[PDB]
Amino acid sequence: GNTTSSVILTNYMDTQYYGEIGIGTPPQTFKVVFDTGSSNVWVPSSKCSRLYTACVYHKLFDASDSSSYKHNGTELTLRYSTGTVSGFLSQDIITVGGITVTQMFGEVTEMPALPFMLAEFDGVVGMGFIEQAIGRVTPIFDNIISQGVLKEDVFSFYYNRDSQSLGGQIVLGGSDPQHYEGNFHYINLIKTGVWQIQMKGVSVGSSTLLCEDGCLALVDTGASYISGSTSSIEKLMEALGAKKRLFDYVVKCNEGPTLPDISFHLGGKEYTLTSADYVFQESYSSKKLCTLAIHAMDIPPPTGPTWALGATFIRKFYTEFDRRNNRIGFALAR
Ligand SMILES: CC(C)CNC(=O)[C@@H](C[C@H](O)[C@@H]1COCc2cccc(c2)[C@@H](c2ccccc2)NC(=O)c2cc(cc(N(C)S(C)(=O)=O)c2)C(=O)N1)C(C)C
Ligand code: NA
Ligand code: NA
Repeated sequence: GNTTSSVILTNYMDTQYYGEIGIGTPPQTFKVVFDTGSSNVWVPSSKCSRLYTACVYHKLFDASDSSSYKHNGTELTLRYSTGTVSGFLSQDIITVGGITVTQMFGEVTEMPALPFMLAEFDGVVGMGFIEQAIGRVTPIFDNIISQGVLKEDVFSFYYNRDSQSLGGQIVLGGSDPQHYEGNFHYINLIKTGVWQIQMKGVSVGSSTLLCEDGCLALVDTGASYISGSTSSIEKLMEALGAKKRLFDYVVKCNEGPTLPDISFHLGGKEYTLTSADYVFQESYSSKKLCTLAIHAMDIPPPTGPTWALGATFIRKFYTEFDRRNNRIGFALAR
């Protein structure tokens, strides 16, 4: 086709980038994260027990209010690396950036307080491949391609720096040159089915201290930060003189601006983050601790061990996900 469509995103505190979808007739509106690390769409259900406080605090889909709803009812559990939801499958009409698609999605009835009480958004729209879809449900992007309206079988992400201001943007069917400069450089996927590419090395300061034999990088728009395996991150954090707290790593705030660059060697280009890119520079006090936008995440094989490049990375590098050519392109965001 000749359609390019955009989804405007809200940036909450540089950690949560989400947009709006409409489900049902008349539309029921949901805030959702668009997640290349997964392939299922789900929103909280009206059938969720209110003993789940996340369900008291989020928007709930009510099938009883939708004339276009089609019952299915198959049970669905979605295990993410950092949390789990469970519910049942349903079909309805979904509008996303002006495109309307008939979609099977999860109505979530079990929604843990962590992390969901902490989330500004209600649900998740997976932008991965069918290979990673739980219950073999056709992912939304596949459904949209089937309409033959998009100019290209690609989608792109722009995540802005926090703040009038656009929080971010997804382009379905292309890229937006207003939000990048220079040229795209592409890396082939290791294989169709996962948004994951080969990484040649990771250097901290100048020295490929890390990933010396090569490693994997999963480009994850549904993750706020950059992560590596526990052992890689242990090495990385030693180099930074960072202290491991419970869920994150910290540095004295005054030391923040002087931490070294971290570079990611992807397909022949070096992608360099400076300390301003990966430190949440709250104050510059030596009496305060500043959190790093780098975590440990251990993904079991076949997918892992893998690094994940989340919002920290994408904020600096506009990212295009090309399904036609099974590749990811990066360009310098603006
Ligand atoms: C069946 C499989 C195909 C499922 N796929 C997966 O599990 C993939 C992870 C998903 O992208 C998942 C989506 O959450 C989507 C989602 C749902 C709810 C909340 C959030 C993200 C949000 C969050 C957490 C806490 C408070 C506020 C927001 N989380 C985050 O920012 C967040 C989310 C994740 C990881 C981190 N890191 C550890 S990180 C950034 O260092 O790499 C941070 C994650 O598992 N993100 C991995 C394979 C990479
Ligand atoms: Na708490
Ligand atoms: Na927490």
